[PDB]
Amino acid sequence: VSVSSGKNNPFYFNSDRWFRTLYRNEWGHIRVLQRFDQRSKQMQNLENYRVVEFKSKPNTLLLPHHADADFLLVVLNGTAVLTLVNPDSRDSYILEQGHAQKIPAGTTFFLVNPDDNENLRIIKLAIPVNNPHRFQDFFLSSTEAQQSYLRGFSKNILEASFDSDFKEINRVLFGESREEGVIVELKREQIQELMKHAKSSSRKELSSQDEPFNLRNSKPIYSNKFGRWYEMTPEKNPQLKDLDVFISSVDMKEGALLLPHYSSKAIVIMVINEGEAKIELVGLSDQQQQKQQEESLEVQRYRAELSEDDVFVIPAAYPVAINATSNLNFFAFGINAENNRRNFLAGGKDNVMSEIPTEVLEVSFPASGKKVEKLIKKQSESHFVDAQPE
Amino acid sequence: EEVSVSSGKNNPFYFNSDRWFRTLYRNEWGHIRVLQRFDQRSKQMQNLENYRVVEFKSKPNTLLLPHHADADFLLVVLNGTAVLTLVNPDSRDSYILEQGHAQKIPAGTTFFLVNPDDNENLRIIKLAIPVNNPHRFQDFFLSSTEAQQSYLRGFSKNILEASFDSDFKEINRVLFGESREEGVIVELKREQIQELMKHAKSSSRKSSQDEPFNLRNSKPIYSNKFGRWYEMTPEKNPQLKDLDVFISSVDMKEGALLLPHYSSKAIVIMVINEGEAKIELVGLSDQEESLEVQRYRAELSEDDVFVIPAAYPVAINATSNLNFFAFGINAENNRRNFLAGGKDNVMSEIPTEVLEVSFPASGKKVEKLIKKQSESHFVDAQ
Amino acid sequence: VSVSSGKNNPFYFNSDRWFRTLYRNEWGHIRVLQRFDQRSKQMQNLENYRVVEFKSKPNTLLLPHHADADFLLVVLNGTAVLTLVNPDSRDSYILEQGHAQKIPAGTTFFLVNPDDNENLRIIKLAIPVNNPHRFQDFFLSSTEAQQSYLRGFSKNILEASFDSDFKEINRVLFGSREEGVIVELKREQIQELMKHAKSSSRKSSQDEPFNLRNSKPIYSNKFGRWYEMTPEKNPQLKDLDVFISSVDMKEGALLLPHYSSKAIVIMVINEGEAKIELVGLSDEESLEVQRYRAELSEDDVFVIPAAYPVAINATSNLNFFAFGINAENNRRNFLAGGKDNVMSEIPTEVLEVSFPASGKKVEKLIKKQSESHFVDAQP
Ligand SMILES: [Ca+2]
Ligand SMILES: [Ca+2]
Ligand SMILES: [Ca+2]
Ligand SMILES: [Ca+2]
Repeated sequence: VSVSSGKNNPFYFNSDRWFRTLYRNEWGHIRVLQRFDQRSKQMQNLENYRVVEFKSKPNTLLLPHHADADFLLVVLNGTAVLTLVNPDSRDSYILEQGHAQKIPAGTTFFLVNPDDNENLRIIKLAIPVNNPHRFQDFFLSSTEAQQSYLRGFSKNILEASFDSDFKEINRVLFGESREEGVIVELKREQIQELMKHAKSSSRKELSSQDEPFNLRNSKPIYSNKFGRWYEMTPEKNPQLKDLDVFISSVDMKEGALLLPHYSSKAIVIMVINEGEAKIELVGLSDQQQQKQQEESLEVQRYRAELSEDDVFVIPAAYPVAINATSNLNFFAFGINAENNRRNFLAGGKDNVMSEIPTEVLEVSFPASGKKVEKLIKKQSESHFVDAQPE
Repeated sequence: EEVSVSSGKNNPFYFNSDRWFRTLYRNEWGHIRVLQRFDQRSKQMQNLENYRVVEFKSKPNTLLLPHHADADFLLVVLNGTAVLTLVNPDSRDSYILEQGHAQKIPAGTTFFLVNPDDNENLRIIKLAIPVNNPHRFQDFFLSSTEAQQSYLRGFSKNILEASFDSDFKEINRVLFGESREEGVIVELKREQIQELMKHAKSSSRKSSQDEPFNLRNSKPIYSNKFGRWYEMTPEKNPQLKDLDVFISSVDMKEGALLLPHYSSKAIVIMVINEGEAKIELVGLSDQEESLEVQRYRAELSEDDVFVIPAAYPVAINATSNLNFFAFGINAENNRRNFLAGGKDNVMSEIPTEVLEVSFPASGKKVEKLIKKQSESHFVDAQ
Repeated sequence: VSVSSGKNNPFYFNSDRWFRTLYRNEWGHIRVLQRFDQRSKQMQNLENYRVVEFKSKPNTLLLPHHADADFLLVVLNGTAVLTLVNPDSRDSYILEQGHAQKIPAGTTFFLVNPDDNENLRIIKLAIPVNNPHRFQDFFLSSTEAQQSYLRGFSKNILEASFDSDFKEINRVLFGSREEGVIVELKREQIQELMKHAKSSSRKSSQDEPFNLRNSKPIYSNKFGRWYEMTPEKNPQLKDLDVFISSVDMKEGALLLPHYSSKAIVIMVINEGEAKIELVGLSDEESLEVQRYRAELSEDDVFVIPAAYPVAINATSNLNFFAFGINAENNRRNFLAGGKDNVMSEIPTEVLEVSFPASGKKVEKLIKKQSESHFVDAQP
């Protein structure tokens, strides 16, 4: 009580405990995070959002498929070549680390990790269309791990559609063996035959509801010797505006502390790219269970040690702080993002406490307003400060 | 390797008209039926929970009495002709809606509907979006008949006397009836029908949120010897944009096959206007999971409803001349992806190198097969 | 003729029974109405809305805090100084009776009743962000009634954050602190907090408070007056898709039977008493007219589902306020009277078959009432 951690902290999603494997072989894997809403009523409004983590070895290819869900794809580490196959055309995009791209629901696509000696790590925000809680991947490919969805149609339908005998269709499309799974390893020669065509990093990508964007290609919103914060919002990008989601990429050096702060209205889903950190989230809980009886809220403390691939949810308005125990970088999706205001609770810049008039501070706290202000102005830095460990 | 097959009553996406419709009202002049809730039959249709489907049918020279509902309506005339009159607080507007024409009736709008034809029945399908309870709506009839009391009767005598500035005896005799019609659908004399056509606005030209529209009044998006597809999207109509819904009207001749395809993001609710057809919908099952392909099939007939979840491949074989209508939910920017033929075929956009590893045969042999069918959209079912 | 009244009327919320106390001391109280959706499926779409009532004595201050919910604040009685504290600025506004203002979710704010003698009464529509059904107030202050949320952080985090040893942090911020979240201030302190506040100006701002009565009433006669502001006239209202109504009625006046086409209405009695009659349908699908009646008094809340006919008889001079949810293009259809009467727009031939009497007779009855919207109804 008063201090929840582990399974007692519903906002912490340990990567080795809360991810479900959709597919996995020796060339990579796809895992989906368990539902947010099933763990806490305080995440009920994240019910139509799922998080997917993808990782593949060098020279790999995720076979063509589409899903009944909108995807906001982000490359955490490595390089990827995303190809959107449309009914009458196709577009390839080279997505370097930090780049993101929206993939409308039902868009057939495939992507490759063109790197010869580096893995590819991607995180995707998924918004299911048919059932708000779950989506399904439809693979067109026919492998030992799955049958092409085309096999879903009867012989008569297939023959008339392809204008050929089923024996042939079956031999060519369903089965000259076939691949093991949806993730296959290609040779350098196979890559260039279509990769060298893809579109590399664009200029000011944040201007097309179809072109990928790099939130790192912008002036950090916060930046000092302890950390830097890059962020792209609905106000800055079309794809983001449609999803009403903002994206953040935060770098923090060992021993840095991201000061206590809260987002006014955005619900934040963060993922550790690399590094380790200690996080503290502050919530409230009513100890009075008799509805028609006076409420009685007590401060609740939710903590966790975050590591690579871990996911943590910061409900809107909940104060939070992060102490980087090693060089760190985390990414975050801000849901209900439009006009979000990040309120810091210490330091110089963006400190909402410093905007409170002296007289109000005086009655709000034990000490005089003068003394409260003296304490407030003690910290010389803003946003990120020295965690002063040991 | 034979995929699992679910047919007829085992197919949650198929709604046989004689099994899944609940009668809201019926008499010798017509009937109103509401379809069973989508979300209750499958979690894969959970996002259709805010949508109800209503089928209305009435005999020649009939009138559906004035009423309003706590639901937005997208009314479509499948067969026959209708005169829809929207009564507002300060005015009224009558519109002639011929077969294929549609019109949105904002929630709470008092209205009445007439089948002005002397011989043809009127068949209508309506998409309903409830306001108070997301799952259901209620019709508030202002009329007083043997089948129902006016909602005005819900007020007390004193309130009514003060409101109408009349003794209750007069209010009662005039509006409640302490002779009244049998039900909410009545037969009018041919002479009365004409007495209500003088202000009926006939079909016009091309984009108002008030007046009705005709989706079949544009070049079909797909058209050939085997069939044609008419479609109006939210991008082409404000009423449709407000609802984020598109409407389709498809004609297919006997023996025609609507090629395997899927809608990228739209959830489709189709209804058979006339004719018969076989349909196959492809879904999937549930390391942790090995998504297996399932075939949801059914024999479709008049008035039947079938739901095609977004992104699920589907194909239709018309066994007799056929026409069906469809409502596309979550319509904005929907992309129809065909899986065969020489037009809109997403498979023909996949580079050979990818095909090479995506299927057993070589990329060369896959392309060969893909180009075999030179026809597009609709082909001979052979 | 089944009538569901008082305690059995799910749409009626007696203020003396359905409000839960969130905070209360000798200086004021904050109460939240129980959830609408748990009372009836007919109010299921009101599940993302909560109603809060606030009352405080003269010269009082509601301490700095924020909530994970959008608030649409309305001053029913008195005057308030609302100060919104942002990350890098603050804005203070004077809100007189009848004025309203939206407080975006998570905005830290404090509220003062600057009057030296009068109390302050406010009602707020709340739209929760994390749990659609409930929100929580995060008080930054440290009082006997609640500790600052800053105390939720570990000593090491607070020490590094403020660059001070915990001893001093604790004595300054946590620890003589006030008893509760509503405190009485000295007249001198109150004056300092109101002198720089922006007074009520003229005419449509994204942040500025607005007065729904600073416009011509949409309905007005000897017996009643109705002011209304729609999303089509104010950006804050447009963002919420909510309209706000404020109507005055003389004792004995009757607001004629009518219905809102698509808006779900949540009304709150400001002052006075009235008898309300709501008409529903208790459910082929043989529907039956259901009568929902109630005697309303100050602070009571009553919900009128969209499209449901309703009538209100004032039994004393009365004023009520109302929030209209799903407001865009709502059309209020009256069922009697000389204006906005939907019945008067139905053709004779249709009336002829819709009712027992002849069309001309029905029409005769319809035009009997010369008054519009409000009429005198005294027994
Ligand atoms: Ca003090
Ligand atoms: Ca006729
Ligand atoms: Ca092959
Ligand atoms: Ca009659």
